[PDB]
Amino acid sequence: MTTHGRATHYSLGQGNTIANGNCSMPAVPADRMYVAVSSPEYSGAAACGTFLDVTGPKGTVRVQVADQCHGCEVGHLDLSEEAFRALGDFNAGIIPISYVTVRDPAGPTVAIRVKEGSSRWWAGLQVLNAGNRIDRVEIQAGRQWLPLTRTDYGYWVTPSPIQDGPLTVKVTDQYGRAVVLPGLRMAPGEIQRTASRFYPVH
Amino acid sequence: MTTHGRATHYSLGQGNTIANGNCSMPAVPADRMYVAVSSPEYSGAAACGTFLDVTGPKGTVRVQVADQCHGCEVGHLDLSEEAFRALGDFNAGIIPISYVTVRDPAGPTVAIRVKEGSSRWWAGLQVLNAGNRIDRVEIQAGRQWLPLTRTDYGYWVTPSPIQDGPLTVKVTDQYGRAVVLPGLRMAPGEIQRTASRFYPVH
Ligand SMILES: OC[C@H]1O[C@@H](O[C@H]2[C@H](O)[C@@H](O)[C@H](O[C@H]3[C@H](O)[C@@H](O)[C@H](O[C@H]4[C@H](O)[C@@H](O)[C@H](O[C@H]5[C@H](O)[C@@H](O)[C@H](O)O[C@@H]5CO)O[C@@H]4CO)O[C@@H]3CO)O[C@@H]2CO)[C@H](O)[C@@H](O)[C@@H]1O
Repeated sequence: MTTHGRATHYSLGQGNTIANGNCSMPAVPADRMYVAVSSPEYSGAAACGTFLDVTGPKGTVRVQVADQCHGCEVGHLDLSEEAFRALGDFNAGIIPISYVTVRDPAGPTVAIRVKEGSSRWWAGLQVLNAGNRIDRVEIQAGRQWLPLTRTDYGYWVTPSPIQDGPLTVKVTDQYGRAVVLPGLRMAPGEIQRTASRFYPVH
Repeated sequence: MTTHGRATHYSLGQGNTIANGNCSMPAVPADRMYVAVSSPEYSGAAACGTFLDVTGPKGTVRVQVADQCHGCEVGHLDLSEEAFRALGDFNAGIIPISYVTVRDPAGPTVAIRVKEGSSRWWAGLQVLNAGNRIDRVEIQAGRQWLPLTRTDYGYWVTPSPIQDGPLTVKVTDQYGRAVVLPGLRMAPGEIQRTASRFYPVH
């Protein structure tokens, strides 16, 4: 459904390679098109990684959900300065908008980043380029799949110690589509590439 | 007073420059002497940075509180492998210990690290080398002091956007001693070492 509301602007700045915004993105988007959303819409970070098509006075742009705006009511987006300028007059401070969450946004293959400080005792995993909301992230333990816990900062974490070796992870999106990612290394901070996608390229 | 209990062992491993343990230390101590403590002893990260003098079968060693052991009861320490080996037989798995928190531990001057991703809209500060528990961290805002919020991960964070310009931060410890740190820079990731100490060197 389309949400009708308003936008203000802010900036994460140029950022870093560790954690940008409440979603802890590996980078600020190169095009600087990102948005912080209300706490309900952030949904305990379940909205992290998703995209919104936002229409304002000047037209329509796409922004990555990057962050949480605690003071934004539902329907109020805190856009990047760049996204704001593309849609309206910067000095207006606030502009009327309408927006939708993009289904299957065009994107690269799924990637995985292990959190700094992770080990066999405790680890966080971040799922990059899923495109849509992720419902479950599980690590193989023999015949079973052990569920990781969704944090409110864009990672999924181990409830209990895991093995001292290669990791197989299954990620299931909100539409029930799953990818299985084998051979993942306990390599904190590194973005590990895969060949896997939730949906074909168009 | 003195706590009597038990120790097990675990490892943070080699570590990184971003966040080590739940206290998010800038580094695993060079001497690998650290400990994860029970949730009540962790006290919402208030124990972060403090030291324990731990007595076991082989003698006494000092460990830095670096981490939280959710599964530990009060009196149960999860020591680094190195600290464990210093106190007892590694393969025993569990050793009897007694311990106390060190008052005014010998150490360097106070340092401040601004969290990666910080800006004027939102920032986190980490206070390093206070030695004892910190009770308050405030940022100067004219004639007022704005209170930062203690997170459970070793930082203190802004409740609201702050002014621009040089930061002046006041840190007050559990004994009511305050240090004032002027000229601090919005420099995410950098350890900013200051001239201040809560107590003289001995
Ligand atoms: O068994 C425990 C286990 O702990 C390990 O240590 C972990 C700890 O478990 C994790 O919880 C902890 O997680 C923190 C991340 O490291 C940290 O980067 C992340 O930072 C967030 C912050 O939480 C969030 O509030 C902040 O929000 C702001 C946005 O950034 C701004 O842009 C916006 O304007 O305002 C919002 C606030 O309104 O975002 C930052 C990220 O950018 O917080 C996580 C905790 O909540 O990490 C520890 C280290 O990995 C320990 O290592 C294990 O040994 C131990 O077993």
